Amino acid sequence: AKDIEISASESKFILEALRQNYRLDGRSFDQFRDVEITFGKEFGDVSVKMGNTKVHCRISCQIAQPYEDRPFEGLFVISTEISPMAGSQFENGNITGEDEVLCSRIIEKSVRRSGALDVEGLCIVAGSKCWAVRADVHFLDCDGGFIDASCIAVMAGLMHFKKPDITVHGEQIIVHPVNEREPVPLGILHIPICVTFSFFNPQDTEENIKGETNSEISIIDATLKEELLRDGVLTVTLNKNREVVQVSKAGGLPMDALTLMKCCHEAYSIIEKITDQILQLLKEDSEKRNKYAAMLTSE
Amino acid sequence: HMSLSVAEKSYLYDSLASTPSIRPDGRLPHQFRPIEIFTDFLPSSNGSSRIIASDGSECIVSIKSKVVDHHVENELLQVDVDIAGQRDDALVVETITSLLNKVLKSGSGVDSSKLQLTKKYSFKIFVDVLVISSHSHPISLISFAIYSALNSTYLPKLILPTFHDYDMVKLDINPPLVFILAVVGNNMLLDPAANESEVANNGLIISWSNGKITSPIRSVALNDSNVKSFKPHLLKQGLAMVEKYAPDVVRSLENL
Amino acid sequence: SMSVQAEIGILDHVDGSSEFVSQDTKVICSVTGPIEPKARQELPTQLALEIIVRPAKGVATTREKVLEDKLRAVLTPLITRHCYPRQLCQITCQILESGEDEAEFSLRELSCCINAAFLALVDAGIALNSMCASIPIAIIKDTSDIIVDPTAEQLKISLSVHTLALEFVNGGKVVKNVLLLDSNGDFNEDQLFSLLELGEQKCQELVTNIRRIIQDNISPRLVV
Amino acid sequence: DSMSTFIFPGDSFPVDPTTPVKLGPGIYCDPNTQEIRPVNTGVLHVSAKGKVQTAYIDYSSKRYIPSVNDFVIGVIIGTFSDSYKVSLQNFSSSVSLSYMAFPNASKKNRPTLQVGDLVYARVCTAEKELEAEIECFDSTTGRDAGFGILEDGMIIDVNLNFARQLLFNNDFPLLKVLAAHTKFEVAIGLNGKIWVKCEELSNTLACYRTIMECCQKNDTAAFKDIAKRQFKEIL
Amino acid sequence: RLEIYSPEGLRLDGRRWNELRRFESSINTHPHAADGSSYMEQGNNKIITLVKGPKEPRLKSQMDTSKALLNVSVNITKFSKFERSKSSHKNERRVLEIQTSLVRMFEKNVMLNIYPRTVIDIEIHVLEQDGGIMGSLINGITLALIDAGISMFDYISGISVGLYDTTPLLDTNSLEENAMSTVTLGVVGKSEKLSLLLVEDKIPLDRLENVLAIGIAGAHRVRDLMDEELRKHAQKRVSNASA
Amino acid sequence: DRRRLLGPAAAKPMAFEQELSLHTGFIENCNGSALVEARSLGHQTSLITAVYGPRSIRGSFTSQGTISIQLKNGLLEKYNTNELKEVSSFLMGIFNSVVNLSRYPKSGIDIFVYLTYDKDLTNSQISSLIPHCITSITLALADAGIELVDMAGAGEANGTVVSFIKNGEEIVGFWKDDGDDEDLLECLDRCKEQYNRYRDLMISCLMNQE
RNA sequence: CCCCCGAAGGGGGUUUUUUUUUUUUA
Ligand code: NA
Ligand code: NA
Ligand code: NA
Repeated sequence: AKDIEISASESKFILEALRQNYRLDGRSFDQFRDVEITFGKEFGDVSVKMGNTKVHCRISCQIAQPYEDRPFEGLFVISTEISPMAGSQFENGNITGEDEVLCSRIIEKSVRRSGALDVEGLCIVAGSKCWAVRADVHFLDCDGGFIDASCIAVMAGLMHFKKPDITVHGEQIIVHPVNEREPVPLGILHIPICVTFSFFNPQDTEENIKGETNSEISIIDATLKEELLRDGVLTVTLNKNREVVQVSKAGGLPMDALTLMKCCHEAYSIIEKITDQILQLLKEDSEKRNKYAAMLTSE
Repeated sequence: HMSLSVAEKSYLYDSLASTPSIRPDGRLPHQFRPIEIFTDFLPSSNGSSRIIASDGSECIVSIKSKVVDHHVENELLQVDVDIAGQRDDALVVETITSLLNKVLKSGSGVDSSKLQLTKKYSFKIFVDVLVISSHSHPISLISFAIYSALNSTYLPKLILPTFHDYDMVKLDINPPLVFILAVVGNNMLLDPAANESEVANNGLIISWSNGKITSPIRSVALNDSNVKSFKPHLLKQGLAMVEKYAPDVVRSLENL
Repeated sequence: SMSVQAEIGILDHVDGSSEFVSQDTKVICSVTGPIEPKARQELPTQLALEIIVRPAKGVATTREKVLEDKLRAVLTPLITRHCYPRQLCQITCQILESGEDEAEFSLRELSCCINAAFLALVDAGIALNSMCASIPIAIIKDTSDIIVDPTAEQLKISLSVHTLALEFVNGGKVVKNVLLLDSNGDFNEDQLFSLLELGEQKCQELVTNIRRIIQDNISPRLVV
Repeated sequence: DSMSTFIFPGDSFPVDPTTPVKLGPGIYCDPNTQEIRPVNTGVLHVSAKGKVQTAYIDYSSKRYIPSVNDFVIGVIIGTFSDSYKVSLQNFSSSVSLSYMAFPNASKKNRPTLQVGDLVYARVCTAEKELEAEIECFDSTTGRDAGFGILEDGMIIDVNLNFARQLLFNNDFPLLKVLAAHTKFEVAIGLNGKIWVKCEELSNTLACYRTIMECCQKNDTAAFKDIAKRQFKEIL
Repeated sequence: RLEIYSPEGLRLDGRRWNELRRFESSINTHPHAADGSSYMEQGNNKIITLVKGPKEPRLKSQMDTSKALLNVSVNITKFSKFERSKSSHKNERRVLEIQTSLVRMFEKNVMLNIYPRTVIDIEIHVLEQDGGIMGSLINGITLALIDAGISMFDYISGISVGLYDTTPLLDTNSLEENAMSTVTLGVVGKSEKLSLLLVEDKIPLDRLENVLAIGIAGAHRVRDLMDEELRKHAQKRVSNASA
Repeated sequence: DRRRLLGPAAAKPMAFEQELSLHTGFIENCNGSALVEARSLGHQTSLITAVYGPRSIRGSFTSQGTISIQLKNGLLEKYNTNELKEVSSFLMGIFNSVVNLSRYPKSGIDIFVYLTYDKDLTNSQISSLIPHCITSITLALADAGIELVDMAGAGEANGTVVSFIKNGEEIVGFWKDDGDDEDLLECLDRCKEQYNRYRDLMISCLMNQE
């Protein structure tokens, strides 16, 4: 079973706290967690930390053959396989699970299908070769917000990643170690960022279905304790082009449309900050690398 | 139905094995149960059929087509069976699929020449079966639905091949029928009910085409509780019974 | 010469956790137990082990299955299993960085997996029979030298590769048993035993270092 | 003896051989070798004497293992014919709580506890072959022993060492620095569970936050400060 | 490229921006196969929905002492499209996402708590497909569940709205679903509250709200239709059963 | 595949009357086992069966034994999965007629037939292969100590496989799949002769061996 | 807690294809 046993006092406590405008970790309802993005070692290796939530992403690529249907496009896959490391409530590789399928689908719709990565820039030669870029997410610690953290990790990783320069002479290609030629980054078209809103019903279901004065509570980036007690969940992916990359309200507590719109806009307010943060941290990483090279060329 | 008590099984068997056999609904050994069929309801498909039985067993068949090189695809007719509540991996589903594929093999199941367009290209026929409900062996049900679907199947007309935009030619072919029989004691029964199939000593799958008893022919256990051996004269009885009571099923199905 | 980085109690929602880093090989491990096992895992008289190894790149394969197998071979006699009858210990290793050419070698990852698993088992509070330490060792093509803690480069030109996991007792001075020796490539008996002596010394060094690392962050948790 | 010493599994046990020693947690008597061997990493603890000294190893643990006379906080997760199914910790093996195991309880008069209720109980039976058993009464007399339902509070997950320190060590300042700010009810469960309830929700929340932050920090003297900053009611 | 929306305000099928496709429904179509059932046609979408239950759980696992278990099975037949799919869709992640979506939709609408220790199996067969299939699934489920006599708080109406440049188009077909981004809505009863909100392709934020506005309205109409059928089917089968 | 080493995906596969030997009880990790090898002119076959059971079953209490039959392709992937499962179903019917299932409530008997070798030098072979399957399964069931009301036998002629019990008086199996059109009686006679010979050989094997 | 008895006992929580570079410029 591996169920998380939640007591009545805890549910009532957290819900009543929400009624009195209180969150356990001391955040306001519209307050996203401080995102800590840390690069290391090779390009495409990134660690993302949201409060206690800890995820890790590893970008990699290898030469392959383009699919028969799509002759000019490269290959791109994302893996988000949970493990008992994040918590024992997770079974080892249940890809057919509700939240698993949902998470995977949200990330896929946010990054892989939105054209965030230039797939045609991955193609080496139309007929026989292409780049197979892979994004593998590793879930290290679960305190909620796995979708958002995953999206941030995948994007930051893709932007940080660099494939080795190559050139082509007909049948044959020539691939280079770092000493031969410098590596070149991937084609990032936009930066999709996900924000997850959690919905709580403070009153009874009757008030939600046939009651006026909507008391439905919404918070941003719920913790595990909050995620376990929520009645609804919405995930909205946006970019700095004011585009709704995707939206997923896969059932749950019925919410008024206007509230959902407000959620989308506030989410935009957050993804601005997050995007600027990602870009900044990236450039700082590159600069520190360059200065290290400068420290290496002369003792 | 299924999971009858030993008392019920004994009663039913005694009635079905007596001479003459007394069937639970008073049917004659060669009598079918009332069914009704609808066709041409799926516009996207080249053919379509729906068959409903009196016991609730319901099946849907779709006929689709695609141009193929004979040389690369020697099989011009493919049957895909999907039974609700049964995985595609299931033994009975693959058994029925194999069987149906053999009844309809372009080799001699049906006339392959009727499909030919050009010496290099032809129509491959995709027969998609969807068994919504079944309380007994659905092989005859499916077979009948497929018969109806094929007898009301229209294909694009030829004029690399190019085709007429609005006019279509009716696929002319004599589709085969598969019959299922219950062997109970010394009695042969056509269209076995679920309760009848629960106590049957054995079963006979008998194919039929152009007015002839054709292959495949199988012996099939309608259950696992009372599967017993049978004498050859019973097999002969079943064959004779089919070829005697098949042309009326054919004329009943082919009258539109 | 051989210096390692190691941390303890880094994960919140597990009983124990560790981070082990040697050269470029970086492995994080978690332990949950003793907890309730599912019926198919349950053992009447002893603790059952669920062991998982995840690769740095790609998705878990038969490679990681072999890694899990050897890790199990090491951790089974390590753990005092009869203290927890009909219970489960969940041990998961996430390889963050291989520090070696994944397609040809996996000894660095294995060694770091053993070290990290041991550390996490210590952090969890699970009864252990004794201490343990694992090192990777290579023998090079031309020099025919024995390199302890070989780099990926040294591995590329290696003639043989080796995983040495030893079991230690009495302050890390006595070798109780050899938990694992995984030797692959071309080698002879003399080379083997030289490799074993040097390997034992270096592993003892590692045991000492690990003891210090453990006490450094476990001692403040406890009361005088 | 009186001097506590750090110890690893496999290390040589340093107590007096001729002196009889009752063995607590951390120390294992091998069934085959009959050797006394440490199996836990931590601090070795030898009590003075009496009649025999206790040798035990205090080690950092997060996972509770039921032992008799322990005060635990469980949650009702199931109802049976003659007992409750109780959880002392998520993912752990459940514990049984007899229907008879209550004050003024008979077959006609049953306890009124539902699934999801907090129960404060005593581990009465912890056999290594059987499911653990808890109780909400004095097993001897059959009357109330300060056990029973915990209503409308907040529960706090905490490591075993912190909880044991909270229940047994009176020089521990957390309860004192909490009492300095508000009135509160507290139930301490050696299974790593702390129940807290104040009259006002705000104060209970403050208690929760400061207790958890105090749990994460090893330094004891910091507590007061933390409490201050936490009862200043920042967001 | 072609006139998806002509200056005259017409579409390829000849509809205007705010008009639903032909919507017809039938109830109790499979009385011998399920407790509740519905056959539904929306445009060219043809769907069979079967509700089995509430009934005894198959396993003595999957049994909940407090509420009923709700399962949804979506069968997208290989002949639903113009081109037959050689691959089954049953284990595709898209289909699993759809299934879990429908389940989590009707977990909050169906009073599962009054059917404890039971299982409600929903079996859906998409016979024909022509875009906007999600809303169709939703409607089919609502109809079939109501036919089963299974208690729920309200209707849930499913609809889709595409966004062509500045103008939104109601109830999109297959051709419109391509070369255009679409929003799927699951609206509760006559309320403004959304059970489902699905956006799978990029849409300008500033124009999203507008898309919802017509969508809700459309959904309301859909409700009025489903309702209109049920009552009739009720009125017919409550009068004939008399004497 | 995550559970197998299938190598590179870019790679593509390389394209370019009869004597009987019967033995039982040579496989040690199952209850019953049988080796059947057949040699006709320009045609040689050989297959093995293994009966694991009576074993426990997952699920509700069953009043009788539950038999499963699994055909495994040997060497060449010679046959279609659907046809293999069809033949499996056929054999299941036959040995549902033969095995004394009443003796084995809440119990499952799993039978595996490895089609190791099937090279006929002559230049739909399932039909000719079925009787040897039946022989091997009957032998392995008798070897496993699984109770049989009779010794299930079979014969093949003109694409017609017929499986008999009780000295050929009654039929437990009938398989007819194209293989030309001839009258039923002589196919019955030939298959019955094959059946009787196979029966004699099987009892003989069960008397020299068990 | 429901179930009998009478005035306490026994049982139960349900393991898609619409067809000449660059710059400023009336
Ligand atoms: Na509605
Ligand atoms: Na309208
Ligand atoms: Na059985």
